[PDB]
Amino acid sequence: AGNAARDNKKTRIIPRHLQLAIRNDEELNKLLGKVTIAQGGVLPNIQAVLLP
Amino acid sequence: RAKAKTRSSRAGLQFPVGRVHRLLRKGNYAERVGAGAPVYLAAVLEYLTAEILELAGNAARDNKKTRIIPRHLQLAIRNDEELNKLLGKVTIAQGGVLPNIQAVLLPK
Amino acid sequence: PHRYRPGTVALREIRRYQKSTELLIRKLPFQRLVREIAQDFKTDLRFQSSAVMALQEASEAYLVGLFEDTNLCAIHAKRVTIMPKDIQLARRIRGER
Amino acid sequence: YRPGTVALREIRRYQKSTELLIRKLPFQRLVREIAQDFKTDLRFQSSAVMALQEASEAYLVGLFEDTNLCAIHAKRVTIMPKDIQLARRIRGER
Amino acid sequence: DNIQGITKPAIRRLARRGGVKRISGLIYEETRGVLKVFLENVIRDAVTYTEHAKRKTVTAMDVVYALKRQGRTLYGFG
Amino acid sequence: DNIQGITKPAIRRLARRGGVKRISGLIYEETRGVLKVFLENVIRDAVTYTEHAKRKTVTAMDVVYALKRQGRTLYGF
Amino acid sequence: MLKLLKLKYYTGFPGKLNSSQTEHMVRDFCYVSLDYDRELAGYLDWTGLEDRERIVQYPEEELARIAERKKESGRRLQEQAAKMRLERLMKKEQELEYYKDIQRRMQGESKKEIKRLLDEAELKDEAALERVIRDLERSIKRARQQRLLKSNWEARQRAKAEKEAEKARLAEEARLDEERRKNDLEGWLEEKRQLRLAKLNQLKERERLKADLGNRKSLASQIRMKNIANLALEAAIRSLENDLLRYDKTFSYDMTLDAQRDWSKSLLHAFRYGPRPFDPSSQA
Amino acid sequence: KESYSVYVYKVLKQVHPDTGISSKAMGIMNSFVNDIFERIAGEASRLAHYNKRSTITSREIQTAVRLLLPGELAKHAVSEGTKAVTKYTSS
DNA sequence: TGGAGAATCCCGGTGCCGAGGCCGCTCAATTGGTCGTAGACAGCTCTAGCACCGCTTAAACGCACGTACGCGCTGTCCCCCGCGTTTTAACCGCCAAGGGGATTACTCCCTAGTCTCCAGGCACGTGTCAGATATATACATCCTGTGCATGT
DNA sequence: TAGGGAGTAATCCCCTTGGCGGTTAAAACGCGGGGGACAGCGCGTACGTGCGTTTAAGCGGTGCTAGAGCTGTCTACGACCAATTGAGCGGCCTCGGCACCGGGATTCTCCA
Repeated sequence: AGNAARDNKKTRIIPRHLQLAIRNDEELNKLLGKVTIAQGGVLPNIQAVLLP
Repeated sequence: RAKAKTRSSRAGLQFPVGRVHRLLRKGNYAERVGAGAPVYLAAVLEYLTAEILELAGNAARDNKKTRIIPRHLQLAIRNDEELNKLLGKVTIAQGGVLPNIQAVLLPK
Repeated sequence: PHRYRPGTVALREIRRYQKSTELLIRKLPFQRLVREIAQDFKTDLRFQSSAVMALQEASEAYLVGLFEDTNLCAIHAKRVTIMPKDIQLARRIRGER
Repeated sequence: YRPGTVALREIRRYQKSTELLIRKLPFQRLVREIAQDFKTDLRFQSSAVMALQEASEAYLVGLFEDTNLCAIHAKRVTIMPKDIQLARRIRGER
Repeated sequence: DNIQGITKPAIRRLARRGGVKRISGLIYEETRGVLKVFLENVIRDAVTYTEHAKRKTVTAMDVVYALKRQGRTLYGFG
Repeated sequence: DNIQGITKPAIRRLARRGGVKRISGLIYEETRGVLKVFLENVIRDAVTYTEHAKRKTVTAMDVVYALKRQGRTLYGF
Repeated sequence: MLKLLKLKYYTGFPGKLNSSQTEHMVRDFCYVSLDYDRELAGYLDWTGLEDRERIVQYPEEELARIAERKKESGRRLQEQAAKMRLERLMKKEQELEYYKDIQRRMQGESKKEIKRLLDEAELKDEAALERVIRDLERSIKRARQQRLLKSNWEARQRAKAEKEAEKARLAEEARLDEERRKNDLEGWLEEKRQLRLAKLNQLKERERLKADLGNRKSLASQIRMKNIANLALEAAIRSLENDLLRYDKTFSYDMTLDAQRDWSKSLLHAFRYGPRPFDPSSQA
Repeated sequence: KESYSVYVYKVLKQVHPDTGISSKAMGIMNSFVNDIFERIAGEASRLAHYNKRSTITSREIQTAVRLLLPGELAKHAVSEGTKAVTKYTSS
C-alpha cells in the first residue's frame, strides 16, 4: 500500500491504495477474494475485444 | 431419589435433549447454556429430520421400494425449494443427479 | 459538426470510472430505497448514517462484480452487448440463481 | 435410432444410475501420485479414497452443467475448453 | 416506488466501471430486480440482528454481520 | 504419468451425467487439469489435518474436513 | 382500551396513542349494554352502523402532455405488437405453404418416397401432416421488390379474408343466437346457469391449484414427484353475468362475481373504517 | 461411538411406519443432523458474543433458526421449537 | 500525410480539516506464587493397509467413414443510442428537536457445581422369514427356421 | 448449595430524525439516426458410430506388518490470585497533505 501511495505521489495510504495492493498480489487476492473494500474502486481493465 | 424422567420425554421428543445439551455445553458455544436452548435446538433438529425423511419415503414409494437409500435422500433434498436452499452446497454420497436434459439438445 | 464515434466516449468513461473510488448511485435515491424496504420488516426503524453507506458500498460492489461476470458471458457468446441472458448465466454459474 | 438420439439415451442411462463413473484403481493411483508431492509414504483409509472419489465426481459433474450452459449461451451444442474456463472464471475458482 | 431512484444513468456508470461497452435497454430493469433481491436478503438479516439486540436502530455492525453471514465480508465499517 | 488413467470414456460419462450432448476433443485434457487442481487443493488440506493429528494415514474424516473447509461438504462419512 | 386500539389499527397508525386519551375516550364513549349477547352479535351489521360508530380525529397542458406521451408510448407498443403479429402470421403462412407443398409432392409417389418426405419434414404420418395443415389453416384463419411487395400484399389479403370470414362467422352465430332468443328463454337461462356453474368450478379449481402451489404435502407435489420418480375466464363470467342482468329478472347484481368481491361485502372494513368508503390517504 | 441413529429410526417409524432406511442412508442422515446442529449452535454463539451475552438461551436458538432456515422452513422450525420449550416449561 | 478542437495533464497558489502528535490517568498487563490435571510419553495389541500373484473377460482403444455441425461470409436496418437541451431535485449548509442507545445501581433466580444413582443405550449374538434360487410330475402351447408350392 | 449475570429503573446525551431555503449539477427529454445483431447459406472437418483386437480392470486370494488406537504415568504448564504500574484511551493540540481551482501545455480523435 505504501508502494501504491508512492506511485500516486502521495504520503497517506487511502482505501484506494489498499485495494490496489490487495488485487495486484495473487496471494492477497486469493486470501481476500470475497472481500469488499469501501472507497477502493476497481482495477483498470478493459476486455481485449472492446478496444478499437 | 425420585424416578428419572428423560428430558426428551419431559419434552415430548424422540431426540436426545440430554446429548444435545452435552454438545452445546461441552461444545464451547458459550460459557452458559439454558435448559430452553437444548429443548428448542433438539426440536428444530427433529423437525428438519422429519421433513427430509418424509420426502425421501415419498420418493421411495414413487419408485415402489420399502427401504430409504442415498439416491432417495438426494432426490428428496433436490425437489424441495427450501431443503435445496438449506443444503445447496452439500454433496450426498451415492445420491446421483436429478434427470435433466436441455431443450435445445432434445430432438427437433 | 464534430462527433466522436460510437464506442469512443464509452472507452473514455470505462477509463474514468475504473480510475475513481466514488459511489456511482446518488445517495438520497439509495437511502429512500433502503428505508422503503426496511419498513416491510419492522415499522419506524432508524438508520445510522454509516449503515446506509455500508449497504450502498456492498450493493455497488455486488452489482459491479456481477456485471464483470455478465460481460464475460456476452463475450463468450461473441456479443459485446450484455442482455438478460448474460446477467442470468452470470448469476447462475456464480450460484445466486 | 436417428443420430443424436443415442446420446440422449446415454445421458439418461448415466443420470438414473448412482454408480461411480471413474474406475477405482486409476483414481486411487492419481490420489497417491498427488499425495507424495505433499508428504512421502502416506497411507490412506480405503474409505478416504472413496470419499475423495465421490467429491471429485460430484465436482466434475456440477462443472459440466455450468459448462453446458456456457456452450448453449454461445448458441453451440458442443462444450469446449472456453466453456470450462468461463464457468471456472465466474465461479471464482480462477 | 423508490427502486426507480436507481436511475438508468446510475446503472450505466456501474456497467462502465465493470468494463461494459454496450448495454441493452432491458438491463436496467433486470439490474433493479437483482439489486432489490440482494438488499432484501441483507436487510432481513440486519433487522434480525437488530431485533435480537432489543434495539430499534439498525447499526453498521448489523449490516456487517448480515454481509459476513452471506459471504460478502465488508471492511471499512466496524 | 498417472493422470491419463482418467480415461476419455470416464470423462465422457461424467459429461453425459452433466447433460452434455457433444464433446470437443480438447475437453479431455482441460478436464484432467481441472481435476488435478481440485484434488491438489483437497489433498493438501487432508494431509495438513493428517500431519497435525500426528498420523501417517489419511482418514475419511480428514477428507470430509478438507471438503467442508472448501465449501463442498460431503455427506456419508 | 389502549391495547385494543393498538391491535385494531393493525398496519400502523400515524399517531401517538397515549393512555390518558384512551381514558378520555372511555369516559365519554362507553356504556354497559343491558342484554349483551344480543346487542353484540348484530352490532356490526351494515343497516345502522352510522349511528353506532363514534369517530375521533387527530391533529391542463402538462396533463395533456403526459396523456400524449402515454398515447405515443401506447401507439409504439401497438405498432410493435402489430408488426410481431404480422410477422407471426407471415411465418405461419410460409410454414403452411411448405407443408402443402409436401402434401402435393406426396400425391402420386411410392410409399417409400412418402416416408422419406415425411421424415424430412419430421412428421410421423400423413395424418400428422394433415393435422398440422389444419391447425395452421385454423390459426391463420383466426389471425424483385414488386414480387416481395405482391407476396406481402397477398399474405395480408389472405389474412384479411380469413379475419373477414371469422367475423362473418361470429356475426352469423350472433344472429342465430338472437333469433333463438326471440324464442325460448327458460332453457336458455338453464344453459346459462349451468355454464356459469361450470366456469365458477373452473375458477375454484384454479384457485385450489394456486393455493396448492404455495403448499407441498398436497398431493399435487406428491403426484409430481411420483411422476418424476416413475420417469427416473373472469371476462367470460362478466359477459354471461351482463347477459343475465339484462334478460334475467331473478338474477341481481348481488349474485355477480364483482359483487362477491367488493368492500361493501367484507366486515373488516366496517370494523376498522365504517360504512363510508375507504381512506384515500388524505390529511384528515 | 455416539450417533443420532436411534433417534433417526424412531422418527422414521413415526412418519412412515413400515419403511426402513439403509446403513449408508443412515450415515448421510446422521451427517445431516450433525451439520445442522453445528450451524445453528455456531450462529447462536456468534449472536451471543455480538450482544456481549455469555449465555445461549431459548431466544438465541430461536434467532439462529430464523437466520439459518429459509421461509416456511424457518417459520415451521420456530413453531416446533417454541411448542417444545413450552411443553418443557409446563412439565 | 495533414487540421479543428476536444479530452486530457501538469503547475502553482490557497486553505482547511484531519494526519501526526502530546498530557493525564486508570485499569489492564505483568510479577510472583500455588496447584492439579491435561496432555505428553512410553508400551502394547491387532486392524487394516500394503504388496503381490494368477486369471477372466468387460471395457478401452484404434480405425474407418460419413455427416451434420461449426464456422465463415453477406446483407439488411432496430431499438437502442445520441445531441443539445430542458427540468428537477439532490445536495449543501444550517438549525431545532428528542429517541432510544448507553451508563449505573441493585437485586434475585438463573445455571454451575457437586456427590450420587441407575437405566437407557450400545455392542454383540441370534434367528427367521420374504423373496428368491432350481424342479420333479405332467402336458399343451407358442415359436420361427426353413422347405415347398404357387404365382408372376 | 453458591454466587454472579442479567433484568430493571433512574438518568441523559449524541446522533439520528427532521425541516428549510438556495444553487446547480445532473437527470431526463424532443427529436434524429446507425453499426453491429441476426438471419441465411455454404462448406469442410471432426466427432459419432461401429467393428475388431488388444489390455489391463476387476475378483479373489495370500501374507505381512505398519501404524492407529488404547492404557497407564507423571510433570509442567495453565488457571487462579493478589499486588503493582505503565501502556493505551480520551481528547485536546497544531501544522501540513490534500482538495480545489484555475490556467496553461499537451496528446489525441477522425476525417479531409
